[PDB]
Amino acid sequence: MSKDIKQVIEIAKKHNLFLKEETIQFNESGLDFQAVFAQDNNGIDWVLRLPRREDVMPRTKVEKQALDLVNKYAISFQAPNWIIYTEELIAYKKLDGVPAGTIDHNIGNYIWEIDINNVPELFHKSLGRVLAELHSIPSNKAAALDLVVHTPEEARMSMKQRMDAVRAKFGVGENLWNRWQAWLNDDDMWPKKTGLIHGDVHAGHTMIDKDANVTGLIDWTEAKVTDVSHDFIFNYRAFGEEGLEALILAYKEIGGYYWPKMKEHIIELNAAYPVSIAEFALVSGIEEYEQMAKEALEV
Ligand SMILES: CC[C@H]1OC(=O)[C@H](C)[C@@H](O[C@H]2C[C@@](C)(OC)[C@@H](O)[C@H](C)O2)[C@H](C)[C@@H](O[C@@H]2O[C@H](C)C[C@H](N(C)C)[C@H]2O)[C@](C)(O)C[C@@H](C)C(=O)[C@H](C)[C@@H](O)[C@]1(C)O
Ligand SMILES: [Ca+2]
Repeated sequence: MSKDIKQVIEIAKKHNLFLKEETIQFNESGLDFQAVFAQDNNGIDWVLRLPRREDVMPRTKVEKQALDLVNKYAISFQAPNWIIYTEELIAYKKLDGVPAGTIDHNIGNYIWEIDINNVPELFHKSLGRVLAELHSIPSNKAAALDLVVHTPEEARMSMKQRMDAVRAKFGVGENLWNRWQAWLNDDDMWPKKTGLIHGDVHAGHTMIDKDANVTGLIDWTEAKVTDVSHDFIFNYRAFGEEGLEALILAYKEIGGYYWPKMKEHIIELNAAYPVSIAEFALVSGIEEYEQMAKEALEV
């Protein structure tokens, strides 16, 4: 730990980031990297990723391309800007604010920084602005993007394929499968546009100020150009229909792509949540996710 602190200091030093030793904090980490918070010698807070795996550049290429787009175009919110980006260290200045909530992974619950029983309307207004700006970034103007890019029909066929693959692996309850298929087959419910999405929008990744304005988004690994609807699912799951409606309203009124069955579509996408849990179970090998998936698939 003194060894680990000493190592952090040394790695940062080699990238000309000079840290106050007493401020170094090691955070909950997965297998890709160790997450660290530290303050530099000018009093500025930083976020570091210490790599735990080889091939950092290929594995971070998509996330970095997404961040490059957001930093190039977006002004209504902050995103990580990897001023230090090498195989040995990724580091960026910490975004302002705090997460709206963080997941306690043992009860399976958010620890909220807002009042869940009286959600500030500015959360929805600000997130609506943020998402409308994000989703209208002209990703097509990049010369060489490696993000997944879907047309509207490609986004629908992607879901169709993902569902078939989960069914083949785990099975799916009959009623749930029929619901998914009815959704896939309802032409008019599907969006007729796609856009650049964050892909992991939830309270842990939405940085808020003291008034619950969303001022920043972190953790862009799931970014891609596809159905914008994924970025609305958190509002529904956390806040119910009221929170979903408030976000849709804010988004629509500031100019975001809106279609008549948008709410209905997002609710059907929410019903397809088990697809994501099943995929995560398969790729992570974490038994608890396999169990959660099988329960959610109604098998
Ligand atoms: C309401 C309260 C619940 O929160 C959600 O429903 C939100 C809104 C999910 O996002 C929703 C919405 C959405 C879009 O992600 C933001 C979607 O992809 C996922 C599947 O479900 C989250 C965050 C999911 O995480 C995401 O799961 C992905 C499989 C990978 C992703 N990430 C590491 C790449 C990761 O953040 C996931 C699975 O529910 C986390 C596990 C821990 C839970 O089961 C916990 C206990 C949740 O049930 C919850 C706290 O109770
Ligand atoms: Ca209330």
